[PDB]
Amino acid sequence: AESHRLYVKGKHLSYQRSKRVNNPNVSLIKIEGVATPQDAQFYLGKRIAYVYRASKEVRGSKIRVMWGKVTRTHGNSGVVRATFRNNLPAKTFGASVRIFLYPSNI
Amino acid sequence: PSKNSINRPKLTSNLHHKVHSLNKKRAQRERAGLLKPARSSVNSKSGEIKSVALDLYFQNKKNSITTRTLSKKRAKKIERNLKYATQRKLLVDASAKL
Amino acid sequence: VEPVVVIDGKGHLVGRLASVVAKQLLNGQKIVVVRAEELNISGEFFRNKLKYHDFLRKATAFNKTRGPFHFRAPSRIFYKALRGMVSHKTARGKAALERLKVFEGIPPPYDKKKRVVVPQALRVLRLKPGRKYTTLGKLSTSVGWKYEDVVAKLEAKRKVSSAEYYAKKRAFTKKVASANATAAESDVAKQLAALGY
Amino acid sequence: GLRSLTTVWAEHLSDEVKRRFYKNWYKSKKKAFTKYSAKYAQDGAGIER
Amino acid sequence: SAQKAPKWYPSEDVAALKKTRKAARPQKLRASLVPGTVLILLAGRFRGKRVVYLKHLEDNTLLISGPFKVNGVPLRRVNARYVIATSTKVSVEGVNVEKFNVEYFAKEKLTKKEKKEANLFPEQQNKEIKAERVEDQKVVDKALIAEIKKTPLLKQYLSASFSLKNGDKPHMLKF
Amino acid sequence: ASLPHPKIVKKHTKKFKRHHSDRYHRVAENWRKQKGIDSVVRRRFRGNISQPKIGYGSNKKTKFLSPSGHKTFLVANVKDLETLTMHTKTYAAEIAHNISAKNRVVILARAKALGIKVTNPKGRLALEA
RNA sequence: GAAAUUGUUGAAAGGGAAGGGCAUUUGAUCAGAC
RNA sequence: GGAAUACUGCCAGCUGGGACUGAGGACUGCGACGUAAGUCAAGGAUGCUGGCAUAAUGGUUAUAUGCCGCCCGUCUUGAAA
RNA sequence: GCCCUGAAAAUGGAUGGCGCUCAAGCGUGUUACCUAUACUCUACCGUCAGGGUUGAUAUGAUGCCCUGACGAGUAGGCAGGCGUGGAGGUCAGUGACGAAGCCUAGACCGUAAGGUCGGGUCGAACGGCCUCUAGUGCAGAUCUUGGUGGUAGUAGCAAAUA
RNA sequence: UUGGCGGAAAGGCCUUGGGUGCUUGCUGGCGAAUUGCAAUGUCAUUUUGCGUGGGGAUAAAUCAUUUGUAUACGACUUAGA
Ligand SMILES: [Mg+2]
Ligand SMILES: [Mg+2]
Ligand SMILES: [Mg+2]
Ligand SMILES: [Mg+2]
Ligand SMILES: [Mg+2]
Ligand SMILES: [Mg+2]
Ligand SMILES: [Mg+2]
Ligand SMILES: [Mg+2]
Ligand SMILES: [Mg+2]
Ligand SMILES: [Mg+2]
Ligand SMILES: [Mg+2]
Ligand SMILES: [Mg+2]
Ligand SMILES: [Mg+2]
Ligand SMILES: [Mg+2]
Ligand SMILES: [Mg+2]
Ligand SMILES: [Mg+2]
Ligand SMILES: [Mg+2]
Ligand SMILES: [Mg+2]
Ligand SMILES: [Mg+2]
Ligand SMILES: [Mg+2]
Ligand SMILES: [Mg+2]
Ligand SMILES: [Mg+2]
Ligand SMILES: [Mg+2]
Ligand SMILES: [Mg+2]
Ligand SMILES: [Mg+2]
Ligand SMILES: [Mg+2]
Ligand SMILES: [Mg+2]
Ligand SMILES: [Mg+2]
Ligand SMILES: [Mg+2]
Ligand SMILES: [Mg+2]
Repeated sequence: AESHRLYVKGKHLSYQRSKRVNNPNVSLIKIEGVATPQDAQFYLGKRIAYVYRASKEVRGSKIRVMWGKVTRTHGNSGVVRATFRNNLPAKTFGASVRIFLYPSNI
Repeated sequence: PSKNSINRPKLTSNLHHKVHSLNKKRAQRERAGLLKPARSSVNSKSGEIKSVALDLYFQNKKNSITTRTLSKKRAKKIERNLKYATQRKLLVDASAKL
Repeated sequence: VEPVVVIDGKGHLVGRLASVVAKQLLNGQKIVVVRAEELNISGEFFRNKLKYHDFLRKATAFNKTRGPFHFRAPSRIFYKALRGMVSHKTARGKAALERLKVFEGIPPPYDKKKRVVVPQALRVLRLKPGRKYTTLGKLSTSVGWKYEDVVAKLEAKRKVSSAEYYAKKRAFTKKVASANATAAESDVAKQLAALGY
Repeated sequence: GLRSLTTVWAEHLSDEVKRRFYKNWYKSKKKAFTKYSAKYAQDGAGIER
Repeated sequence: SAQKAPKWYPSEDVAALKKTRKAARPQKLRASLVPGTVLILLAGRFRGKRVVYLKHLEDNTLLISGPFKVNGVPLRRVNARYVIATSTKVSVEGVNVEKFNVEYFAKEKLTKKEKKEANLFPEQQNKEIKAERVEDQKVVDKALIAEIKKTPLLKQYLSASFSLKNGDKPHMLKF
Repeated sequence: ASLPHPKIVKKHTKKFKRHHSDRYHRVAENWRKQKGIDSVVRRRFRGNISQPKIGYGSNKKTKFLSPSGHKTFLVANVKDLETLTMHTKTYAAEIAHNISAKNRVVILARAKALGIKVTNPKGRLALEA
């Protein structure tokens, strides 16, 4: 039809940090539509893609992907923790990511 | 940002134009040919010796401001060593044909 | 969820609005605030004017052109609160502040769009009844802003036009509702009612 | 503040104001207001608008 | 002599592994995956298609069919974690599925022995599908279309594609 | 190829460069320990360069192995190469830097006839084609 | 025929210093190997 | 008068989801299930499948971004001074 | 109990800042959540301690292997190694088909001191190992000698009539 | 295409009347496979460039010379094809 989407939208918020030390190995993701950790437990172990574009075509495409997964929940408000294969570049604080519906259980 | 005009984007316009001009420069350099080819290409020196002197020698043997010259002393040494290698290959195929 | 969110600033508290707008900007959402002359601050007018005079007194003593700059518009008072609540010296804070636009009144093209409110910054929901509050147009006029009558005349003109638009749309909604209620008590209407719609 | 929105000029300007609009008058072709003078032709209507 | 030899050399006698204690036991599938179930495909080229689940294979894959006539999806294998099982069911107790196994879908993977069309040597010739495959598709389509003609709008449902709309929260969603 | 071997892990791949070797030309980049009484590098304040330690040392099972999985043996002539005749799966030969081209071809032909991997073939042997 | 220091060409960065650590993006460049 | 449910505690009760790790390398031990040969989740991971075979992963290098980082040596109870 | 007064001094300024008024203040209570080089579990390095192992064809009995615990540091002590000039022995070592030295947005090994390879330049000598010996390792000493900068095309080149 | 309306930064909103495509409002007939069990698996939006493509439009500023309402030098203010 007019919509072909099979993923959920999210936003990359920041790294894991205390107050003056950060940790780039863990990212914080806000999933659109989740308010509680009991609702965020549905999304644990799902795959995330950060999709971006470059100007040099590499192997038939100018579109590049970074793959990761959801690991656990973070706090009281539905934010989750995530790890990626290579860590996210930190200029993307506020950029959008795609949470897929696989590996599926229901 | 820019307190004289707070409702106008400044840094994001600068970054947008900056990356556009950088990618334009890269495409111009690649079309002029100042970049190395692919690894699987038929004129790729990947795995072999990189030598300004040998490249200049074989180019002038095959035959606008540059800073790589040839030095007749080194050119005579290259010609002598090439004669040695030719004598070796002639010994090899003479033994093989015999 | 929207590409741009437009907020009608009438009846909001200044710091409680600036906190949520700063968080939305850092999370990556585009915000346009209109009607910045209708905002509120809790406390009396005289107390808020004395606070602004304590701010006005601060300047660089050897050259007054280098110092803190005291902007007098209500949109600029709101911007000063927001800039205090972000970290504006870095490129991340600069990009976040460039995702924002603040105006007095509703100029084009935002007078034909939908305006929202923030319920946790609203004055009738947050202040105890009986407490005193200040209006930002009156505070800025007393400290040196000079465009309070122009904006009032333009806002009167805009209100006349939107009242005509609403009369037309209300009559259309009435005839559409009458056309919809006469197709109820149909078989597909009963099937839709059983499915819940 | 105040914003200027429209300027209308007369059909016949003079050499003194044209000299004001030029910096090197002795070399110029004196082309100033030559297309604007055609706006007053029979209807024109840009002046009246 | 640019170097002096080591006094000792490690042995080039390759050792064998210990006896490992990991036996293979069969899968334990979800309780929402019984044959006859209408599934939604989540990845692949057939993203968002409604498909009918027929048989669980021996390599932990599912045998699925569109049917090919209602939405254009042939007899295929699919992975059970890449699928969403819905609550609609059809009768699969009229179909013979006793011929399909791993050797049915076995592919001549000889391209790793120096494929002359690694990228391409022709980039053409438009590969052809076997008549045994087409005939098995036809018989299973007949036996399944006869059963999915019985509930109303089911053919239209299996023709249409699944998509997420605005405000559709998948954690609050029944299927 | 070589002998089967585990994954090689390096706990630190960046070089250990001496403090202030980027401010001064007179201070070289070879590592020297900071011994001053007020040194932030010696007192290990957060934000400064790291120092070599024995906890950084590598696994004994994969130490000295190249990415191919061999150990490097330096070779000057054919007797040196014949030393490695029954150990082709643990050691790889390498012609020394001062061997001439006339002797390098002999070393390489013997290495190919016996089965020893050479880590630097084609060195000094352009113009032979 | 080293360094300090300088010229030309190519690449890059630059809103009141420059340099450093951890992590990744982008561009350039490169070895191993199946 | 007859109950139920809270609260606290126990089970050598069952069961679903997610993350990190896989050291060791012939056999030897302690057990479990079976009348027994055997089998096993019992002294440390195996099985099946796909793509790519090169700058794709990776290194180096120049930058950009997030957070952190005061100029070394010396005497002193006390050095960015 | 809370609030106002219960005396304040001179550049413009500080609950850290913005700001906050049934609080984002004060008193009290119950939960959830965040994160240290700390605690628990696993791997790897080193040190210390306790132990196993005779067969020569296969190695280093100074070897190989099993088990447990531990690891901050100025003055200072001790140990194991890296590098330089000469000397004895050996590799019937390297070298005009190119020694030593120098340059290198190339490659590898070591926790490190450092070692090794490729390329360019160059034109006559120089290494590995086992030992001996010392005028044997520099960022500083208002260090010594030699060389070179910024300041900077700057200050200035205006007494004595032309 | 017929009309109106909009100056706060209007740069957009409403409407007339014909052409022509689609229509899932309802009912039928073919097609889709091999991307091999997943890999964003590429789908909207822009300013030009090499000159080819269609009408139309023919300018000024600076140095040098000069003035003194100006002036350390630049700058300023005048004149001259
Ligand atoms: Mg290293
Ligand atoms: Mg001290
Ligand atoms: Mg130099
Ligand atoms: Mg193992
Ligand atoms: Mg790369
Ligand atoms: Mg990479
Ligand atoms: Mg890189
Ligand atoms: Mg700091
Ligand atoms: Mg000090
Ligand atoms: Mg607080
Ligand atoms: Mg309290
Ligand atoms: Mg917790
Ligand atoms: Mg400790
Ligand atoms: Mg210690
Ligand atoms: Mg000491
Ligand atoms: Mg001496
Ligand atoms: Mg010596
Ligand atoms: Mg010789
Ligand atoms: Mg040489
Ligand atoms: Mg360099
Ligand atoms: Mg040495
Ligand atoms: Mg000797
Ligand atoms: Mg001495
Ligand atoms: Mg010295
Ligand atoms: Mg010195
Ligand atoms: Mg010293
Ligand atoms: Mg001197
Ligand atoms: Mg002068
Ligand atoms: Mg003088
Ligand atoms: Mg004189």
